[PDB]
Amino acid sequence: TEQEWREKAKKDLEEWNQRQSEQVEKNKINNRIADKAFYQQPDGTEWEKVAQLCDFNPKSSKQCKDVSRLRSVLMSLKQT
Amino acid sequence: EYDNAIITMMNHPTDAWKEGQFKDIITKVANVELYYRAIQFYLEFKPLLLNDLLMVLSPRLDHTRAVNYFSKVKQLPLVKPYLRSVQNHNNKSVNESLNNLFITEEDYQALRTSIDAYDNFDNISLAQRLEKHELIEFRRIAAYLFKGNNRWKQSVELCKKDSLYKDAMQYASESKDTELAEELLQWFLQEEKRECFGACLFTCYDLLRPDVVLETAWRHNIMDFAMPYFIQVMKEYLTKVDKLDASESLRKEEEQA
Repeated sequence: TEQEWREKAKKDLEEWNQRQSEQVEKNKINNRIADKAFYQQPDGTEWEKVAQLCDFNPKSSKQCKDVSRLRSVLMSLKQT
Repeated sequence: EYDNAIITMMNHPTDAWKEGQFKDIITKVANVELYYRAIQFYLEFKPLLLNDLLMVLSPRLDHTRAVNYFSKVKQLPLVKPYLRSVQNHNNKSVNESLNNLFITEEDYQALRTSIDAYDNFDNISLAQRLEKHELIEFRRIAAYLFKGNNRWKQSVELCKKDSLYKDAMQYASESKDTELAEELLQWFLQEEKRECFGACLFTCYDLLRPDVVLETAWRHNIMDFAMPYFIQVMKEYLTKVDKLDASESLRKEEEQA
């Protein structure tokens, strides 16, 4: 029965499309709340802000010019 | 009987057809379009039983027309396992198909890893899609492929557009090149995101000359996140003059001999 087989092919296609749309909606609302997180942010209290708004990254990638003082400012001034 | 087998399988869609029986005689079939007819007739009746033929039709396959017809039937998400099988080839068609799978998929992480492993495509259109793909991460990868395309100053410029929340700095880091960060960072100072401008300048500190820094510090009469950078200036300069005095001592002492 070619007709019923085509019907079942369309059925499988629709059953696949509905789960596709469902998963698109799911990841979409996931990205919505993730963007709300991307929208929940600003742009001692001065140190609280140098941490909050744009916090630097004290990594081991300081190979540029041997900048050490970042070691101190993190505890002397910045984020202190 | 092999030709007879494919006939008696395909000849009677009404009463005499069978999905599985075809997986054996394929070994001696010269042409490849016969397997295309097989998979097409399967899609016509039993699209769920394709995966088998996909597993078996792996070595001898003209994947070009395969993925073409899969796009025609638009069972690309159904032929997806075959796509996982053949994507290791880094071919234009398979790469673009997976990229569309990611676009409609709204996926970026696996999309990231894929466009890292495979590259047989352009950056322009991909940037177009990702920049408008609803996620700071999507447009972030749109920008990433700019250096992926080896054209900077537009990516970090896009960070300047929207991703300002330390992400502007996030790509100021990778910008890694001079004669931009001066004016970009000054414009950055125009708005009072300077709060962390010590980092905003350090993220590309390699080739900064502090003289303009002192100038602009004077221009706004601004010292915060510069007083630290001032300590930087003098301490690097401290070390510099120190090693200089050292080397000089060495030279003048060795001059005697």
